[PDB]
Amino acid sequence: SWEVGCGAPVPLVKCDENSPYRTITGDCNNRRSPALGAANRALARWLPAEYEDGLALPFGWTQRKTRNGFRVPLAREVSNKIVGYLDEEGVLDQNRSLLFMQWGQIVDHDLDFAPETELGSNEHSKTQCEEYCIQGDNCFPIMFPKNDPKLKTQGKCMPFFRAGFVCPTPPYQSLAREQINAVTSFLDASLVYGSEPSLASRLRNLSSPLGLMAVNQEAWDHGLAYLPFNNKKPSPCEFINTTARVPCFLAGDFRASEQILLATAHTLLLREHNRLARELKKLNPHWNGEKLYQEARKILGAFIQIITFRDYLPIVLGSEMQKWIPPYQGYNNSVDPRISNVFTFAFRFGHMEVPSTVSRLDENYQPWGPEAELPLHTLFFNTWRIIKDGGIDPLVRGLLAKKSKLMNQDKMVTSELRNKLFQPTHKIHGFDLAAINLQRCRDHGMPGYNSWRGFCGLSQPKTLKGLQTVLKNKILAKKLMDLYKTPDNIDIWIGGNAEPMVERGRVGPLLACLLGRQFQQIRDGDRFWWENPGVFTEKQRDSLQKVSFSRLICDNTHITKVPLHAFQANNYPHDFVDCSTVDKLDLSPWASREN
Ligand code: HEM
Ligand SMILES: *[C@@H]1O[C@H](CO)[C@@H](O[C@@H]2O[C@H](CO)[C@@H](O[C@H]3O[C@H](CO)[C@@H](O)[C@H](O)[C@@H]3O)[C@H](O)[C@H]2NC(C)=O)[C@H](O)[C@H]1NC(C)=O
Ligand SMILES: *[C@@H]1O[C@H](CO)[C@@H](O[C@@H]2O[C@H](CO)[C@@H](O[C@H]3O[C@H](CO)[C@@H](O)[C@H](O)[C@@H]3O)[C@H](O)[C@H]2NC(C)=O)[C@H](O)[C@H]1NC(C)=O
Ligand SMILES: *[C@@H]1O[C@H](CO)[C@@H](O[C@@H]2O[C@H](CO)[C@@H](O)[C@H](O)[C@H]2NC(C)=O)[C@H](O)[C@H]1NC(C)=O
Ligand SMILES: *[C@@H]1O[C@H](CO)[C@@H](O[C@@H]2O[C@H](CO)[C@@H](O)[C@H](O)[C@H]2NC(C)=O)[C@H](O)[C@H]1NC(C)=O
Ligand SMILES: N=NC(=O)c1ccncc1
Ligand SMILES: [Ca+2]
Repeated sequence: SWEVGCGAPVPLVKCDENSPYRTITGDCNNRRSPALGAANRALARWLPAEYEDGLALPFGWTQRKTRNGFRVPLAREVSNKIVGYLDEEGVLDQNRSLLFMQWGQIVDHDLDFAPETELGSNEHSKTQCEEYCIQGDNCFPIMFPKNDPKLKTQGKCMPFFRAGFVCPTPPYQSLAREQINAVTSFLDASLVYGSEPSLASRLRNLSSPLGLMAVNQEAWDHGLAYLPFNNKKPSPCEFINTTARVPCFLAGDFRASEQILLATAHTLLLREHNRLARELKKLNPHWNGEKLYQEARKILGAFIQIITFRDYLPIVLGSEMQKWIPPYQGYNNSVDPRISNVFTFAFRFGHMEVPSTVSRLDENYQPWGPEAELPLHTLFFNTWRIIKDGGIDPLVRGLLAKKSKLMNQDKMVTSELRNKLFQPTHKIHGFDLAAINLQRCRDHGMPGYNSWRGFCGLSQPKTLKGLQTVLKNKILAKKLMDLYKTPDNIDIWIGGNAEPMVERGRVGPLLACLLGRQFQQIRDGDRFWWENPGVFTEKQRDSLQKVSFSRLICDNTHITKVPLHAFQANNYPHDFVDCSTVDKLDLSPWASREN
């Protein structure tokens, strides 16, 4: 115990220390310990991993081996019995726009990514797993329980591959298994710019010396830009409609095209960067290209952090916000800014907020066309609807005018995700996000629910009666007990999300604690936190608290009526105001004079 050694995946760089800009890999943020918070390093472990063989074999891997005496139940069985429901009526969040959910997915994607293992392009293991479901090495399939309707239709399992791990990737040995975070821990807009110098460069337009991001050349959205198309074939975006042949978008983060709405938001940010850059060029004619890139980049980062901490978190945590995130006192170099392995599962509460359908609205916020409301599942890796069916304006209005889904103990995840999820790799619209989340909890060797309740100083129920009290639900507590036999065994993903919500928030006591700590840490340990004295100027900071997502919309679409508070539920037209009634980000404080 104490390694500090093991680390084949660098890639290492030299630190400048007087550079006023963040590296792209996240390196050099912390001067004493320069790799803290960098992309491609192990996720942090707040608690010792809990694997079946104590090292890397996940629970449920070996049939004959129990966990605390009992067999862990199949991911899908838990999915079938606890997580799914049929009635979408009455399910929407009365005070959260659809944007509430989509911002979460953006933030989370800026902070973490544990990609799956490769070791296979020109591979049969990709197929010895999909076709016959043989568990082995990195294939760790999700078996269907008896009486599951996907048996008669899909096969005997859903292919699933274990997450990538530090040092090698290969067979391997030694210490406990640690998963990789392929992105930077700092809230630094890494999802727009990339986390590798390799990708960050491809993304840029180095033809023009104006510091812009490369835009699409085959198509436009009323003279406005779109993200470039990705080079790679086979592309999944052209697969869902072999006819329209539209590839996925190339963006800072690889998951950008996962669903039409996420792609949309990515477009807004790409656009704000370029707009920000042509404006800086206008007041500092003399600045060079990189100067424009970095400074534009720097602003957008500050923007993502403000919206997130000022607008978003307080309605996620509710009354529990001040208790985990006291006000900012300044940079603290003794804080571990690394994303913990558990945070990547607690932040998945967002999955219970995804509604079953997506809408496009017209200028008066009316159904745009005859097939205006689409089932969420026709939108996974759907790029052609944007390019070939209206642009993003119709979708952005839907973001502002529709509601998020409200987590609900009797109605957790929509069937659009629990039964019809499309994986970029396989061919069917038949995966189960819920089962995958659970299978991945085990892949990552996460401690049980009660381990996490103790961590947060919350009571730990040992009995049915005990758990009814904490969940405030007899039916749920029961279902759960029958499957897991002991609360010690409840997987944290479902454990945390089953708890009733906190006052004015959207997650419970356990999740609030986990989320709260993480964010406190990425703020306090981020040398480039926007409020950190010296990072920006007093006059610059003053201009930055006037940013709002509403404005972002005005400056980058042709939408003219927007809500003043985009995250709460807004009705058209009473709640919407004209874009000219809205605080603009004044860039005058970024002007630079010679003598
Ligand atoms: C329609 C919207 C969404 C889709 C289709 C979707 C789908 C997925 C899929 C397929 C995974 C990978 C699961 C695995 O292999 O472990 C994933 C991961 C994840 N989702 Fe989403 N998701 C959506 C929305 C959201 C939202 C709103 C949030 C949070 C507010 C969220 C948080 C996460 C997080 C934190 C992960 C783990 C990231 C990592 O690997 O580090 N997701 N999602
Ligand atoms: C729907 O959600 C809204 C936000 O979740 C909620 O209103 C929010 O309540 C907060 C309480 O802190 C208010 O914040 C500001 O309140 C005073 C003025 O009363 C200001 O001087 C302070 O700056 C303080 O930050 C807001 O009025 C509001 N949040 C925002 C900015 O939108 C609604 O009440 C919810 N709807 C219902 C009826 O449940
Ligand atoms: C695959 O992508 C196709 C488009 O890329 C899509 O079809 C398109 O959408 C409809 C067909 O249902 C047509 O749109 C409208 O065209 C005129 C108005 O401009 C109307 O007269 C038509 O009635 C229709 O409403 C497009 O012409 C059509 N585009 C093409 C080239 O076919 C397919 O539906 C997609 N298929 C799948 C499986 O999603
Ligand atoms: C990189 O930047 C250059 C220069 O701004 C872009 O060239 C412009 O392209 C737009 C859109 O096609 C046209 O209005 C002009 O023909 C060009 N203007 C200038 C200033 O030359 C180029 O399209 C960008 N390339 C990428 C991949 O984004
Ligand atoms: C920076 O963060 C550290 C660690 O998070 C804080 O250190 C605490 O110091 C107190 C003494 O005041 C000790 O009792 C604790 O052991 C430390 N807490 C923890 C959880 O590590 C410290 O509060 C911060 N530094 C400053 C001065 O702001
Ligand atoms: N269907 N898969 C994805 O690529 C993905 C999309 C969003 N978040 C994580 C993974
Ligand atoms: Ca980041």
